[PDB]
Amino acid sequence: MERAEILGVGTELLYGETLDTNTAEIARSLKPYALKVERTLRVADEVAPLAREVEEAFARARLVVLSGGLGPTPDDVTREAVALALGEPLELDEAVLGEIEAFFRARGRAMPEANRKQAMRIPSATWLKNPRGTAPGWWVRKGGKDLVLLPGPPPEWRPMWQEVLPRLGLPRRPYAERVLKTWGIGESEIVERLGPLFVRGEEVEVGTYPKVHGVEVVVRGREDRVAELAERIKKKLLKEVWGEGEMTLAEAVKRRMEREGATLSTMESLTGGLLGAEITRVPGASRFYLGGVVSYSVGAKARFGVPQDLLSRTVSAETARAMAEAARSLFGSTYALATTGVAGPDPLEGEPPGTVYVALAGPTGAEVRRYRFPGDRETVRLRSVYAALALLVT
Amino acid sequence: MERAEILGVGTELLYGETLDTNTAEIARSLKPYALKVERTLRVADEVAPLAREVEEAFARARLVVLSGGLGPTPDDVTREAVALALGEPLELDEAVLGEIEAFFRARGRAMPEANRKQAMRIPSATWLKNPRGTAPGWWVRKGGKDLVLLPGPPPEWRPMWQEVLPRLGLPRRPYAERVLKTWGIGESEIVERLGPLFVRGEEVEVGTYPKVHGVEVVVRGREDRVAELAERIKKKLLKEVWGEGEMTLAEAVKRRMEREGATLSTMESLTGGLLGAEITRVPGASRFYLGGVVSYSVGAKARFGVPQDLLSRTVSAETARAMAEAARSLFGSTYALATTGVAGPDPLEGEPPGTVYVALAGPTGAEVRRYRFPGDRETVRLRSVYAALALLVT
Ligand SMILES: Nc1ncnc2c1ncn2[C@@H]1O[C@H](COP(=O)(O)OP(=O)(O)OC[C@H]2O[C@@H](O)[C@H](O)[C@@H]2O)[C@@H](O)[C@H]1O
Ligand SMILES: Nc1ncnc2c1ncn2[C@@H]1O[C@H](COP(=O)(O)OP(=O)(O)OC[C@H]2O[C@@H](O)[C@H](O)[C@@H]2O)[C@@H](O)[C@H]1O
Ligand SMILES: [Mg+2]
Ligand SMILES: [Mg+2]
Repeated sequence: MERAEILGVGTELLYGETLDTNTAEIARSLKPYALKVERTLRVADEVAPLAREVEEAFARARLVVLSGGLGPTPDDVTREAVALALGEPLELDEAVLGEIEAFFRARGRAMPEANRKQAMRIPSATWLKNPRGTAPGWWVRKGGKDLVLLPGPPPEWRPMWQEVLPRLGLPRRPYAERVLKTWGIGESEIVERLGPLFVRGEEVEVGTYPKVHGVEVVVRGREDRVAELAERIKKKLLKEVWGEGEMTLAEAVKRRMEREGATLSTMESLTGGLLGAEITRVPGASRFYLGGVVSYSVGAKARFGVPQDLLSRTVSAETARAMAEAARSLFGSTYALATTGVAGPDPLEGEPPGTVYVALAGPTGAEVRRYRFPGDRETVRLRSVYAALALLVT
Repeated sequence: MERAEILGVGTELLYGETLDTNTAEIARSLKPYALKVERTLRVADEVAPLAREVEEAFARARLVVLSGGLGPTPDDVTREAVALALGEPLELDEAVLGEIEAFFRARGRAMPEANRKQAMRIPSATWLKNPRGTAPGWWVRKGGKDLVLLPGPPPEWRPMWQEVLPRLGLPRRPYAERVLKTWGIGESEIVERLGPLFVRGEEVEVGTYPKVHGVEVVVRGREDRVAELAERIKKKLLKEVWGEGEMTLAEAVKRRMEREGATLSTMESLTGGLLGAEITRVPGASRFYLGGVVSYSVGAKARFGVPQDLLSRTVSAETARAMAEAARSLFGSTYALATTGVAGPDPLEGEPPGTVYVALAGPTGAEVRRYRFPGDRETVRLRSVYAALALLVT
């Protein structure tokens, strides 16, 4: 098995000022291909060391993938280092320069001189278009080997990588991963519910991964084994599984609302807006989500329809019900969600951080669910958002 | 300046099954010393590739540090790789083996035979005690160079490292770093404004880090050189610096509101609640943040005060101003922020994705800023949140 080598470029990655997730994500994407990943590197933004590491990775590898340092600044040296490592001159491509200039023109700016180096390439490179930023990537095919340069930000490189990857002509191997997403059941109860299905052979293996949106059950390995094992696991957890793969609670809610021709609105306290944020993260949200209130003060709560009598007891089922009913009446939506409780770090009304009520008001009345969540302030806010969503799709 | 090499060992680190914080944490611990970290590696649990990387690392470095693979399983091969890489045989230390047998006896168990190999070390190694786990570390002094082996778990290695590090006799250099957080200036303008200040020497260097919350400018290296160069730099960027170090936009906004005794509300369209969520992320936000509305439907935009005549150009500076003025009136807050625009993927009102207006209303009036953000839907939404917060801290 030939090697894939994967280098994250950036001094800030060495120190973990940002944690390098790119090399790992790229390693994971390579699992359906018959390439060995023996190591990954993070490399400082310095031309001579980077060139040395690139030259060495390329010598030993079928595929070398770099991310980062394609920007316009003196700390962005990946293109100069790669051209040094491959023994090729960097050449300005006028057409790409024109494209960057147009990108700045559209935004009402003249292109600064520093951007020019983003349009440089070596003879062996073809361009990988980047509609999400100013630095296009490179794909170098040379001597039967591939070297791919990607911009550092994941929102920019992910769809570039996704497109180039099948074009590389890499040898395949039958791998698959199936992600089964559950809610309201702990790791232990899942293991025990599965029993012999909880396989950990080298052909195929099952794992449990607790997340803020519930425990994932992940099946990975040889594609045939994954498909069959995942089917059987899915049956054992049929009541707990709310979606798979790319499905999210926010998208499942969207599917339900569009199936019913229904609308949704929200009123939030401790989640601060994060619930409306999560609903609207999914394209098409405006077809059903009418909007929401962030009632983060007594005055706002009263103004938008929560009864005076409840205002001094916010950590309660009665409050979560009244807020969902207030939202529904204010927006006239088919359904409304509410969140109230203690995020942390301080207790509130004698209740510890993590004490949360979420409520759903619909045509047939209201329901409330109480949780006691583990985690710091941000984690409790997150789990509260997924718990309110779960009211509609679990 | 000589090199320090840092290798995290473990196949799971390559794929992100375990997130490699060890290598970065060790690199940060080395900042007080005159050593260059050019790269960090993560390496698979295989004895041949691991020994090759250790050999290469040791050859080029004054210091090598490894973590992980000190366990008792067949996949724990770090001791074997180091011995191989350094051309020395492993030797059983009978006293350490008795300590391991004590560890298992201390918990009512015989020592499994697999744990025997944890008492092996090479002649050039002294032991590093581990009172938290069974694997002692190594300190190898050889050829005026140091190589340290540490166990994978942070609670085990952290005290071990802190104890051995000041014994290694590493050359010290007075280190400092300064992080300047900017908004509303791109990397190229920064390059041009700074010009020759954008130093990249061995004693001191300047870097930029483009984030969704704006460009961070980092100066790091010799203590006297960093203070002067960062002061000059901050003076060149005075209008655009809104914070330093650990400061965040949400915290900066909190500071201003507490300084003035002022309150804040929001009205959001495209950001969907994300702006409220970012404001309330910081503990103590309830002292100034009254709440907000998410006016996602045209009906909600009209309900919360956007004038009828603007509902056909909700993506405009006039509407953003009207939304901020409405929120301010609706909540009776000192200030209000509003967001409106085109998140993507589809255009809206003829305007392309990334077209965003943010506005601030206060006692002295309202103001609006327009942006054209490249990026996918989630990125446009995030940038808009920070753009709105930047109106209050410039
Ligand atoms: N290994 C990594 N893992 C996770 N995130 C990363 C990594 N490397 C970079 N990032 C993220 O990307 C950010 C920018 O990293 P750079 O290396 O500077 O990316 P660069 O390739 O130079 O491009 C920067 C910007 O310039 C534009 O022309 C280009 O389109 C991009 O918008 C980092 O601050 C970090 O948030
Ligand atoms: N680079 C890393 N970054 C962060 N955490 C890490 C890293 N490497 C390991 N860890 C953490 O430590 C855990 C164990 O990693 P191993 O490499 O297996 O640790 P190892 O040195 O082999 O020792 C494991 C156990 O065996 C004992 O004898 C030894 O004392 C330790 O208790 C990992 O699951 C992870 O939680
Ligand atoms: Mg860059
Ligand atoms: Mg181990």
